Amino acid sequence: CNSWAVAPGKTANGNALLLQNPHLSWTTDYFTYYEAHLVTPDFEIYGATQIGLPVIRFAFNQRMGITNTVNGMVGATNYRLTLQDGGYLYDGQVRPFERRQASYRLRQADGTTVDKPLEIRSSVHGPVFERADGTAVAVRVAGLDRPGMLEQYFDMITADSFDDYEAALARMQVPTFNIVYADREGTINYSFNGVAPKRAEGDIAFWQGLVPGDSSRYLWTETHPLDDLPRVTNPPGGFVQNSNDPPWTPTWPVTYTPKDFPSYLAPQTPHSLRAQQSVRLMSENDDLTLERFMALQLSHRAVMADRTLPDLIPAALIDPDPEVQAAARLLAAWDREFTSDSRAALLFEEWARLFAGQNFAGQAGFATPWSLDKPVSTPYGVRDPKAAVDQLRTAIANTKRKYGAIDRPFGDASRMILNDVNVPGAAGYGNLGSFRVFTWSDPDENGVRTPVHGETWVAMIEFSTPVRAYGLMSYGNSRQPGTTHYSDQIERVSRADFRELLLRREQVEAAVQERTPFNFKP
Amino acid sequence: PQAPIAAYKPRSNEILWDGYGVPHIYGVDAPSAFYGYGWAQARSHGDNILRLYGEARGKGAEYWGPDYEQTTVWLLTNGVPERAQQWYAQQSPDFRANLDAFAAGINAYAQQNPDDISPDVRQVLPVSGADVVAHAHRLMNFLYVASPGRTLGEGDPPD
Repeated sequence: CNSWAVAPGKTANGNALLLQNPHLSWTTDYFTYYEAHLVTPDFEIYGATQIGLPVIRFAFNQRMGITNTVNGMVGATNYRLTLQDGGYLYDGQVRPFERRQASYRLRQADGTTVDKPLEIRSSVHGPVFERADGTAVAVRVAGLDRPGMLEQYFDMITADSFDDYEAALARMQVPTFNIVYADREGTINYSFNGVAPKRAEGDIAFWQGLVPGDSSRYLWTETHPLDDLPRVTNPPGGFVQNSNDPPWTPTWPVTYTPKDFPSYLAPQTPHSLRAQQSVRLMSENDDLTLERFMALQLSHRAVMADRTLPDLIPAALIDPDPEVQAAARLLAAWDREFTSDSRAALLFEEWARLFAGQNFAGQAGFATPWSLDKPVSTPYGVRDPKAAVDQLRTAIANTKRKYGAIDRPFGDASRMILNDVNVPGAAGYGNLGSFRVFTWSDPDENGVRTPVHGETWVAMIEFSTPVRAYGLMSYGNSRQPGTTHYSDQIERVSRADFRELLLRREQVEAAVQERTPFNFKP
Repeated sequence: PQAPIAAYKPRSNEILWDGYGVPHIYGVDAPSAFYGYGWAQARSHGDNILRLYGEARGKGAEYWGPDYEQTTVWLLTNGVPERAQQWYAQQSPDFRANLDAFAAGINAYAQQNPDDISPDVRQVLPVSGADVVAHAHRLMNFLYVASPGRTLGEGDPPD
């Protein structure tokens, strides 16, 4: 996911800008987004939300808007139990489980059901599961006493002011997510949100692993209020952002550092090249217009190539294999953009898969390591160029195996295909530096691949009066069999041709193609 | 201090759908708009919504068999369906009425357009305000925050 909010002072017209840009699976059902517009006499909300949710999580209106990104808030603990004498060891004593006899029905191949018993055991930590390898694990989830999740979102998105928004947010009923806010009065805000247990010791990695389940030492009971969490409001730099990076460069210059917060809230790991581009694209640009904001969102730079090709290319040209030399010259002539017509991009990805792992997040290959002191210009360089050239040799073979040649156009292999619509792809993997994201699948037998994850709902809003907003939904507004509204936006996505989002009654009345009167009686 | 444009004041309940299947739901009060929103989601995504609500009930195994069993065990063991009943009761009266209306919207869509609902998910209807709460509770707390994978040690790709 990406998120940007821009203060008035950083824009040409003097109105805040907001980007909504979540990245999730294109197929997982509960991750499907749906666009809609609700209007009553007392509120108005426009935007996207996961199907089945009755409130819009990615909302805006004439006054304000929010967006969300995944922050991985560590709101649960998995505890390793030590089993002993039919109970579990805890503070030097054996303690018996709570146990309940439940049951459920299981449908059989012939349409009937059988009754299946299900024992539910619990320790003081929580419900107990047995892993395949025999490890007994109790899971303890925070915020089970927070019934107001949906209402909190609803009050946040209909807030009459920033003060009303923050009081809603402060209820701590939404257990995770980074949340970014902007409004027509000029306020912008980033909050690292969620329900995080107060602990006395241990960093994030310790609390992400199996915590010992044999002691009250590690049994947390309380959680952090909103003002214990990383937040930024109207910073000197005039913007906030988050692209799933840890919350340590949400703006530039920064307003806090990792020492200001307990070490279990968020990782201190290298920021992804996409997250580095996010900071650069906002910080380096001033006097922003909506049009420019939208152009910057299409950024699809192979930043990883900028960090490696200067060392890789000369090293590869030393090699006696003429195919490696030719690969080197193909990469050297590349403008390092993930465009449809790029002949070098696929080959570059296959090299990066080896150099930085299959997820492209590996750090061991670089000469200069990542540092928070140079958060948007490290890591850099190739540590062992001879080894890297051997990786290129393998990647050449991999590229020909997968795609048929080392120089097949990126957009001929990378396609966006829904029903009978088939259009050329551009942009790519976030961890390679592409800001706009299409996480391409492994290729089929003809070398054709499509996005499994990436751009879904994409909207950009200027809080002028009236507001002006544009957006697209990659996979349409419907997935019901036979709908004409699954594949009808993807061609526009392939050209970055955004729809004007229509909030004013008069605009809606000009665009209407179907009218459903309804009436509700409780 | 320039004020925003005048808010529109709906005088009847209606969805104006645009050419891309985006619903513009106008309601004369909050419950009406939530009902309209439920109707719209059922038109656009009803099959998968019903399936997911079925699972958040803890009835995946019962409705659809062994492929849904592991999720059923995860959710019953973590007490999700019952906790959703509790959370529903714990709602503020005004917001509970919005939830009831959203559910009635789904039910009404299906009642009036039964041809649009896939056979395997018809057994899920009717849905309730509590079903809505339960799916949200599953999504936030037992997909996003606490995943079956991290607890059971099935630790591999993002999905």
